[PDB]
Parts: sequence; C-alpha cells; structure tokens
Amino acid sequence: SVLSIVTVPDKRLSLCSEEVEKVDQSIRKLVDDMFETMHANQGLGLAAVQVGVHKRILVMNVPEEFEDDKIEGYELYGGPYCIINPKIVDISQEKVKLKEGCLSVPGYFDYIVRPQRIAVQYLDYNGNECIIKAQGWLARCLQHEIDHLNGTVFLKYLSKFKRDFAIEKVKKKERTDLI
Amino acid sequence: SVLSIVTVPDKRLSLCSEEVEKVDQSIRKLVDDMFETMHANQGLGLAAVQVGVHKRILVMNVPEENVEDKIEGYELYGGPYCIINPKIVDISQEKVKLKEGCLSVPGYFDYIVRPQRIAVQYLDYNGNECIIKAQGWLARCLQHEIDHLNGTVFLKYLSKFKRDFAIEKVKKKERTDLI
Ligand SMILES: [Cl-]
Ligand SMILES: [Cl-]
Ligand SMILES: [Zn+2]
Ligand SMILES: [Zn+2]
Repeated sequence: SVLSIVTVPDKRLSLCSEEVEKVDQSIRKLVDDMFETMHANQGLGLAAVQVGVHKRILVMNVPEEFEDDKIEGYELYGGPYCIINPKIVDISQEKVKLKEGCLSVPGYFDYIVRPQRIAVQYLDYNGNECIIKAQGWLARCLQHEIDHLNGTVFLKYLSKFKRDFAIEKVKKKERTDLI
Repeated sequence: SVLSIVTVPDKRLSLCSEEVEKVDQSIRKLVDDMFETMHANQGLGLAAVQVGVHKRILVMNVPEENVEDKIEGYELYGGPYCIINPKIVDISQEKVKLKEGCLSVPGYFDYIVRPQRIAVQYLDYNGNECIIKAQGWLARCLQHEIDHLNGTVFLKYLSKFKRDFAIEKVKKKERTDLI
C-alpha cells in the first residue's frame, strides 16, 4: 500500500517522534507500507512522520553509483534498511556539503553540510539489535532521515530567505495544481 | 520559584521534548525556575520535562576516578550551565560504569554504563551558540539529562526487576508514613 506524504509547511513535520516500545506485527506492516511508498516515489529515504505517524522508524535504500575506499566495517551504499529507534554512537568531525532533496519538500533541492560518517545503533525489522556504520550517501540519507524523527526538515539549515522561498514554492505548485 | 518535580511512573517522563524555536524571556524564566528547583532539591542536573514542560532545555551544576583518563581540554566539572537544543557532535567509544541518581526517581541509585566523554553544541541563556567538551561527572550528568529530553529515565538500562523495584521504592517513599 502506497501512502500519502505530508509536505511542508504541515506542522506535523515539526513534532518529535516517539520511541517504538516493541517491534510487533503492526510495526512491520507500517514498515512495509513506508518502503512501498518510498519506492513508488523514487526516494532513497523515508521517515514515519512523513506518512503521518510520529514513531522513530525510517527506511532507506541507497543504490550503488553507476560507476564510470571504505573504512573496514563501513558502507557507502546499500539497503533496503529498516531502522527503528536509532541511536547515534559515533559521528565524524569531517563534514561534507551535498545536494539534498526530500519528498516533504517536493521540487526543491539545496546544499547541506553534515558529518561525512556516522555510526548508529538500532532495532531492525526482526526486532534485533544492529549497528550500521555509514559513509558517503548512506551516511547522508541516514542523518537526513534521523532529522525527521526529531522534527527537522532540511530547510532548517538554510537561511530564512531560502527556507521561505522553498515553502512558498511547494504551496504555489499545490495552488497552481488547483486552477 | 521552586517547582514540583514529575516522578516515575508519570507517563510524561516518557514523551520526547520539542526543539525551542526562540530563546525569549519566557524561556529564561523557565530556566531560572529550573535552577532554583535544582538547587532546592540538591541536584546536579535537571531537564524541563522533569518539571512538566516538554522542551529541549536542561540545566547542570557540577561542583569540584582512575576509571577515566583525564583528557586535555575537556571539563570535568563546572556550571551553572543552561543548555538548550543540545546537539551531540562527538562521543567517546570508551565507556565507564558509574553510580547515578535522579530527582524523578527519588531514593534510588544504580550503576549505568555510558560513554566517558561527549562534545555538545547548544544555545545558552541568551540564545548564543556554544560548545561544551565534557568528561568525568560533567559528561555523565550531561548525558543523563539529554536522555530525559528523549523520554528516557535511567531505569531503562536496568533489568526489569530493578526498574520496577526502584519505581515501587518511589511509590512507597512518597507516602509519609502514619506512625
Ligand atoms: Cl537501540
Ligand atoms: Cl544548536
Ligand atoms: Zn526528507
Ligand atoms: Zn534525571
């Protein structure tokens, strides 16, 4: 089932998401829907708040670059990942500027600086404890999605001028769609 | 002004706290009250949620271990600290086992394993960007309080028997006994 996506400036995107008490059948079904929704919209990541549910769950799928080094244990790509209750346990001092987009801010893309590498503990689809050590786009996607769980969209890091233009561009597309 | 402290098993202690949008006079007043409430109850730290407000604000005062290396340039004690919107930007992989208490779990103490050192970016009392590089008890307290902002009391890391023993100790300790 392909779910509807909450878009800015919907205030639901600004509220923090709660911890999942246990990974049961009902969490798995939500995770299936979230993944189907992400794949249907051609996204690399998706937080539950983006489908209207305030729980600390995200899914990711970062394909390998069509190619024209890693630290031992780290990954630059992969998935699908189901990441529940993520906890940051290590984060790089080195930062990288990359272009980001988001399904909750459709049609707007901008450059954001974040740590290059991050290690995160989480519960997986099966309810088992895991660790993901992430670099490159995998680390990028993961931090972007963790922001959603804390009630943060990537516009927060931009100047007020760009943020407001972004929000007004999302709405003008929706208002122009209704002419 | 001395506020009443929310104590376990109050469900409010399990909800996540929200980002503070602007550090205005209403925020400083809440911080003033949190300091007074902390001093009055003999505490080293306090999160806003412990006084019933779900916002990302904590205060600490740690006054002046062969289980930890003393690292140059990290604070072992100090304060008073007003820490708003804390963001963890670095965290040690070395950990340490230390005894903790909590004003929301009065009368109960136990040993908890946490990272030895943390670096945290934050806004201070006047809304200015700051950074704290903490170790020793300063970092233990800071981590304990950040946990509250995320809906976690230290009983989470203990076995269920101990968590429920502690909670029962609180329920009994809150009755002044009719002798
Ligand atoms: Cl976890
Ligand atoms: Cl900050
Ligand atoms: Zn997004
Ligand atoms: Zn506490």
